[PDB]
Amino acid sequence: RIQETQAELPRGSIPRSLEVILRAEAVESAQAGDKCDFTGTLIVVPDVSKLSTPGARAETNSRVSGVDGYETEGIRGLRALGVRDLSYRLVFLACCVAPTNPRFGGAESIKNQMTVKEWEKVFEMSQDKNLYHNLCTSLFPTIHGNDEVKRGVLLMLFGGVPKTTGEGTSLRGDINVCIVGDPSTAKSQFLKHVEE
Amino acid sequence: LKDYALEKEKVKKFLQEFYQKQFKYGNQLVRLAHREQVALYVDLDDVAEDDPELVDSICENARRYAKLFADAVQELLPQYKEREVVNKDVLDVYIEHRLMMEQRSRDPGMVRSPQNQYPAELMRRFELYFQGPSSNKPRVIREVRADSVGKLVTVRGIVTRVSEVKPKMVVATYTCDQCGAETYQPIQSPTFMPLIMCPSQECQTNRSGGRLYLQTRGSRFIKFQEMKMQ
Ligand SMILES: Nc1ncnc2c1ncn2[C@@H]1O[C@H](COP(=O)(O)OP(=O)(O)O)[C@@H](O)[C@H]1O
Ligand SMILES: [Mg+2]
Ligand SMILES: [Zn+2]
Repeated sequence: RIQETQAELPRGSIPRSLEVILRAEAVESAQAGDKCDFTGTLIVVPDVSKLSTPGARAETNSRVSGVDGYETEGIRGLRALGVRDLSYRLVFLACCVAPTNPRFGGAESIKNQMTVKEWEKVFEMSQDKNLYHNLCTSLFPTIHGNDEVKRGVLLMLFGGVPKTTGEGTSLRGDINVCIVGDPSTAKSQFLKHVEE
Repeated sequence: LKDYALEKEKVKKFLQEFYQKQFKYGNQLVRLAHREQVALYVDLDDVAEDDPELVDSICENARRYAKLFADAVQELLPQYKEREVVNKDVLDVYIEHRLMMEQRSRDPGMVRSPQNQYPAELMRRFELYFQGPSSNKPRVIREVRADSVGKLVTVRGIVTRVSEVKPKMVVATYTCDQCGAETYQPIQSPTFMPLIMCPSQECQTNRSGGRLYLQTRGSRFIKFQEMKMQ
């Protein structure tokens, strides 16, 4: 099941959602929460008993009638003529699936996936000094001051190393941050920056 | 167990002969014929002013006499009709066209089956109801019980709920895909099954299907509301 991207909403509109069928080999590629482009047919899958009002119904064009005592009326009549409602529903038939904003054109496996240009880019990034304040600025060009929050949130994004004991105690690795302050101090703004 | 034809002539007598001298029901019949009035209200006090035992029969057997009064007034409309109706409503145009074509192809001597006829309520365009007799005592909703079924009770209470006016089928109309003859299915039950095959003489003779389709356009509806009184 997929739904309209947040960019494409009309005014006052619920995000529509439609069901997308994934046939063989394009099957586990999609996952919940992703932002995926799909390509394929728009098909129609038959529906039945979708409406309480009678609608379009098929039936054979043979001109049969009903003899006395077996007259083609009511339930017998509908079964004899083979009447059946034709109610459909759009169901996209995804022939292929890609990320809508792909990360790469494709640590050692991801490194192999890196193209040469991005690999040297991240290499000189790592080799860079002052990357600390540079990342602060890049994450939060809008913000002024609040350097402690900049630093904490950046470290939060990188995260720690989860570990676990021999007994089985799951040592936390994530690092939760809290911003508390007087009103209109860019708290929700920091959260929105991390979101976007 | 009374001769309903005899009682029909008696209700005709009452409708024609009642006065108060202005001929209340005569004037209402003229208004009916002109289609300036869509419902007629009979007054059982006025009935009992001449024939109290008739009122007794009505109250002990109401719906039968609703039908008989309706039929009698239907039969009596042309007697009082003066000038052609202006054909206000599409329903009125339909009844005029159907009367035209049946009179066209009538073959007046010829005899036809009972079902090759217009359903008796399809051509009315007038309702008939009763205003209960003052002699009857207004009942109470606990007291009205099985021995009042089919009887003209008079009751009082507060209306606690009412739905909005919905259209209710009274005679479904259908059209064949072959013989070009309308078909009619009266309605008595709260629900119904719609027909499939055509009983028209031409369709049966040619032994074609004639799988008639339901028309919301050539059918009759009446405004339908339901309220919960207490
Ligand atoms: N130090 C700051 N630098 C940049 N903008 C700021 C700063 N402090 C407040 N603002 C402005 O205040 C606005 C609202 O801040 P916000 O964090 O939403 O308040 P709250 O924390 O009550 O949600 C932001 O849109 C932002 O532009
Ligand atoms: Mg806020
Ligand atoms: Zn027919």
